[PDB]
Amino acid sequence: EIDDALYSRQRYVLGDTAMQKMAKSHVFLSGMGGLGLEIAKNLVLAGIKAVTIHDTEKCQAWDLGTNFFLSEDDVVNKRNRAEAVLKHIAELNPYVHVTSSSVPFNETTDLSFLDKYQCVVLTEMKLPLQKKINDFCRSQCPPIKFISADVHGIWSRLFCDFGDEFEVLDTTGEEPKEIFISNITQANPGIVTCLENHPHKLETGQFLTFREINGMTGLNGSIQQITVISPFSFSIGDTTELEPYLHGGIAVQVKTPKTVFFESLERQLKHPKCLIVDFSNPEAPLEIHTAMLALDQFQEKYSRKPNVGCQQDSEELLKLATSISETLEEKPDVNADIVHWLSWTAQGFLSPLAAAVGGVASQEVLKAVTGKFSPLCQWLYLEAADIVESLGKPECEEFLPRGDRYDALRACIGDTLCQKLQNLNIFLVGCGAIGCEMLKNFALLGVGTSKEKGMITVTDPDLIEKSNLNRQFLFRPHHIQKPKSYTAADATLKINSQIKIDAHLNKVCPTTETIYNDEFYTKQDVIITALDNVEARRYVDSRCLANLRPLLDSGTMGTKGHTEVIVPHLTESYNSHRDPPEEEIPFSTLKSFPAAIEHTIQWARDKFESSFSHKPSLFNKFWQTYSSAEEVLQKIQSGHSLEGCFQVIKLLSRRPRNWSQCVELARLKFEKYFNHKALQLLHCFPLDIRLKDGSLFWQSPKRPPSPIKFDLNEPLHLSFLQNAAKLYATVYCIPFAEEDLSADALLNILSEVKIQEFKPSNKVVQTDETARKPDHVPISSEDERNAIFQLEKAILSNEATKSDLQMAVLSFEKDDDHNGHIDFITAASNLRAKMYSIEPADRFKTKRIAGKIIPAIATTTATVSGLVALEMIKVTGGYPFEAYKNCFLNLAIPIVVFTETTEVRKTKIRNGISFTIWDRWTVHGKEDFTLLDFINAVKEKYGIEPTMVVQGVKMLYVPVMPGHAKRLKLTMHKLVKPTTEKKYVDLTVSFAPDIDGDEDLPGPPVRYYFSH
Amino acid sequence: KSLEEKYVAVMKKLQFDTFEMVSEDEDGKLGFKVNYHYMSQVKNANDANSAARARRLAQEAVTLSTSLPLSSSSSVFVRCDEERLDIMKVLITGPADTPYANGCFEFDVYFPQDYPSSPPLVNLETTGGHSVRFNPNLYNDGKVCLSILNTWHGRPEEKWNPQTSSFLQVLVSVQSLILVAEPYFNEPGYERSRGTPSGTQSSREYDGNIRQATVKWAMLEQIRNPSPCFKEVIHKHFYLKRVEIMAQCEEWIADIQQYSSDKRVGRTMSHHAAALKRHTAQLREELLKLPCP
Ligand SMILES: O=P(O)(O)O[C@H]1[C@H](OP(=O)(O)O)[C@@H](OP(=O)(O)O)[C@H](OP(=O)(O)O)[C@@H](OP(=O)(O)O)[C@H]1OP(=O)(O)O
Ligand SMILES: Nc1ncnc2c1ncn2[C@@H]1O[C@H](COP(=O)(O)OP(=O)(O)OP(=O)(O)O)[C@@H](O)[C@H]1O
Repeated sequence: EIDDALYSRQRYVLGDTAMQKMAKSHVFLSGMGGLGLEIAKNLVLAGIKAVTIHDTEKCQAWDLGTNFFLSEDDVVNKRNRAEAVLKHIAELNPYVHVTSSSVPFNETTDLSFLDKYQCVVLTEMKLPLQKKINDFCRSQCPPIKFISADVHGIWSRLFCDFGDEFEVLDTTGEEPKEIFISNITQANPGIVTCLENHPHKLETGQFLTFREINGMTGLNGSIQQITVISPFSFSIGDTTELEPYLHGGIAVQVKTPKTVFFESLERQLKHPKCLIVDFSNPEAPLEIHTAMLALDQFQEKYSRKPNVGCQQDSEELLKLATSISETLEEKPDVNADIVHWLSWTAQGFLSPLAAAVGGVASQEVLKAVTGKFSPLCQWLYLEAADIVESLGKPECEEFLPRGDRYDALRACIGDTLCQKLQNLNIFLVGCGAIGCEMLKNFALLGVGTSKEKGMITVTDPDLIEKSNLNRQFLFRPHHIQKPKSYTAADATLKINSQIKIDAHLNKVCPTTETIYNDEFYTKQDVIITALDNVEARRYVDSRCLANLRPLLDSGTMGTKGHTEVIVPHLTESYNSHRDPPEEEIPFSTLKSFPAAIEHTIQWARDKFESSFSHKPSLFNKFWQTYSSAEEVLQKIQSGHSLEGCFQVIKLLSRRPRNWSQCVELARLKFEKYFNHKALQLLHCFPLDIRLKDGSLFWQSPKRPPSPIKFDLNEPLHLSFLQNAAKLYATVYCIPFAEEDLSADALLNILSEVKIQEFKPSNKVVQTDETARKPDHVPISSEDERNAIFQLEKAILSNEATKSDLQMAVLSFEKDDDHNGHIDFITAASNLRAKMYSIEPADRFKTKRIAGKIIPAIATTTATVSGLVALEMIKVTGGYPFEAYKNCFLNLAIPIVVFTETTEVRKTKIRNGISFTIWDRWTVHGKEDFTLLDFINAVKEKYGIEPTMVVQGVKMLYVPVMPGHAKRLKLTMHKLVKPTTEKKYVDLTVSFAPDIDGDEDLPGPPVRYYFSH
Repeated sequence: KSLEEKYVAVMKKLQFDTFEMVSEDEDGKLGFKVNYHYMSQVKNANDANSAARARRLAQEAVTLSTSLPLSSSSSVFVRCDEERLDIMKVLITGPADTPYANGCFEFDVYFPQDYPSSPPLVNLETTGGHSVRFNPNLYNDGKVCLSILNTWHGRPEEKWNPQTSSFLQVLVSVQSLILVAEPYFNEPGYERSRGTPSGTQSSREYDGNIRQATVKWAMLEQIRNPSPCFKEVIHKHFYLKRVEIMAQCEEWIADIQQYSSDKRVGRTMSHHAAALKRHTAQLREELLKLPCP
């Protein structure tokens, strides 16, 4: 059984069908370098049943710069690389049976033992041995999935081979789509038109199924292959033989299996199917493939990697690349720079690129054993040439090893860039999975390890939860309910003892701006965000824009991820993006006419909040505002309209006093929710009622409600009754035991409860899809006297003590299963779905949607963290605008798209003068400096005359305001009235447009200093 | 007509002006010299003001100073703080031939932080201690209901628009929709009773109640207890219109007495007529005691 409390976030990505297959898979992994370790960590976090790490090499001091589990003790003892890290890896997931092996691998090695593994991953292996293994693997029945990954300096290679034919069970992670049918004609082919307000959003050749189609009732349950006609129409084939269409109709997308073909590795070296990641260079991957093949041939010929700075080795590599390139089908021109850099950094190992490639390879491995997504086909080359291209022609002495743990990175980016990295000050916001991976990358790169300047500040207020252990690998089961920042900081030092990290528990918000003032932001050099929401992202972006500091942002939604790079004076800020927000379901649709299960889930969530969070809070607030019920009675008798008094009275009069009364209240609530509402809606709108045009009112998207009859024998009804009774008992502080939840006791209790007969009211039903929830309905005098009688009876019955006038308030806890909030929401949503004939959901989907749980997996987080750490190097080096690359990736397809970051847009103000979002004008003055002096100084300095001056929310001077021309002569200190803390003040200025009547053109913010 | 021209000439200079409603202590904490509705909202507003919130307000100030509606029948008067533009007070004189005729109503205006992306907040202070719901869209608590303010049901084109909606449009909509001659039918369901004898009877009941309430609060309590921001405006307006006020109140007394013989509503007409006569005698005394501005 799947441990939901640990796997839920990953389950929302993969699904139970895939996970139940990963529980029976054995993965063989060869090579325990940085890339192999990343792959193993990602696979173990993913939950593979058995993983067999294999390596024959022994530990070396050079390995410490690429491995985050090895220690100096391992190098001292000369332990095997795999066995030295086997113990640490098992702690990632106790459910995983990790094994270690050290069998020698060579030409004479027998490969027959590999048949017990479903997938095989090879890293840091010689090319001929990879060829032989691939030949053996694909010839097995069933074929053994083959994946090869390698990293050499700043260049990487990823290869896949899933046999001759691979059966993908799902081409994408998107939910199946529901299309509402507006009209279908009897034609060959019959043309189907969807509802005109919603786009078709489908493609030709897909398969759909139909249900609830009126007129053409024969299409119910049928499956058709469609052809797109328009963004609002399509054809499904001949329908002339069918019945005449009347109304209704819903089409559902069917996920047909898809077959993908692959080829052998030896033949794939010629005419390789390479995935393009940079559309500005559509032929770069082929050149990179040629260069890497030349490097492998060089290794075969000389049994050694090229030496950095050796011109003879580079010339030999170029000759090999030229010879190889002519054998390819396309015969591309050999890129001299790529070959030169591959020769230059052959012996290096760039950690962030290795992490990104490991994440991608782990996602491919997960695809291999499940078939959940369309796999890579077949090659993928990721570059980091931007890092070294901006360096020009540095000398070889920068890259020569010096004996420390950073020899891997020094051979990649040179010594000066490493020195710049070690002196960085980085402010990392948020310590989620992305934050943990970024901290691991920092430890590997040695960020902030310098004793003079380096310092890393990480802040996060949340505590560690069990579900976080799935992807936030820095944590352990015994770290549960401990601060994320503190645990991550104390764990990081083990990876690199030279690091210096400061941990904070503060949430990044304006309330905490005192700690993170502008002086603090000036101290930092880079700011990295791992936030999960948008508001904090915007706040951090505004602070960085104010303080002129670079910002790196990233986010992951399941298999989709993106990276944002913001550099001062170069790129646009995050606030410049104003993508449309979440579309709110119409109030009429949510309250009265639900069309999908999501609407009922939202209704159940809102009902839970209003029943156990909002109304108890109002009750407590009302009885804290007024001391006693007798006082309230005396006030209402004298005509005082206390705030929501009648609703609090109604709550008080219906207060249960024992478990039986709680059960009766739950039964009454069930009846009110699921029988009386439907009868009321049908009374307002009969099944055969017609609109002004004669069309039936009950058609899509509206659905005819059906009254539900209570029956305790059905499991759903019992579940709802139990959940409602328990929640109401908890709110009213009524003690109870689990034996009281028995169905026998509930049946015995409810046998004496009379069910009130329904009567139809004449309340107005909002059919407007653009309307919102109305405010309070005016209280009739009858309700007033009923409330008076009810509270008088309560006072007579001595139900007026402080215990009576206080109720416990319940928070919407979703991670814990024993509280029953999710159970109650699921039961209510399923019952409401059964009302409107909507297909019922399950507990896990309800937990995903009602809790707004964002699906997440470890592989995407690792990949985006590697990319962000890669861009951090470019930010540190101060490279020009061309080097920075925004990234968007979706591993489902899979697809990786690199794009130049958005250039800053100059805003013309007047007479050719322009400014940018990073600009901020300054004026220096004194105590006798006046407002007129300020205007004159601004006009002299920038050639434009201000038309209004605004100090935040205060208006300083506007010409149209009467009597404000006198303020020109006033001294700046007197009119501003500033505090002695600040040497300056920030003002907002606008200027006159060219056209009279136009709004004043907004200028950049202006900072005025009270003294020179 | 000469009185109309004099009213136009005098009150135009008093349409738009500043007033020191807000002051701050040494630290900068807000302290108010006049009554206001959104005290908590003002005191909780942050200093992260958007530049649009200032540019739009300046443009609105220009528009108001140029084209504020003005007539003896109905006029709009706006006062804004000498330092904070987001706080304003609006005084409107009721159009003639309505139950609000010549009645002056004070409103508190606040602008939210995201303005102009959201409509401003307007509250009524002339309810007389929440005694009277003067309009179906104007509850006794001070709430103002309008589609452009998103406080009333309506089509999206009738709703707030950050790109096109303006405060002048809000004032024009207030005048054209709230201060109408048939306030009773503004309530949903009541608008369909228009033309029926029962609907007209209920409208007359509501109009008589609104007339007596307006005489009590919007005239008598305004002259007796004027708001400091509109003290000179209120005195000048009442002095200029005084003869029309007494003629109008006598006409209203005559009109309400026509329905005193009713059996469903006639007793309410009698009570409102007695209250109106009392308030009319008091108003006549106040106008006789009112000095010439
Ligand atoms: O407070 P809400 O979440 O908006 O729900 C209310 C509430 O129902 P519950 O108390 O059962 O949650 C009302 O009951 P009262 O609290 O006022 O007693 C009920 O009003 P009725 O008693 O008249 O049924 C009304 O239902 P309706 O608007 O159909 O009259 C219903 O609204 P929703 O269930 O649609 O939210
Ligand atoms: N304003 C903020 N300042 C600092 N940290 C923040 C802020 N807003 C959110 N965070 C942090 O962002 C982190 C988000 O982490 P992540 O996206 O990995 O998921 P999670 O919150 O741990 O779990 P899940 O979303 O699955 O419930 C949280 O640990 C939270 O503390």
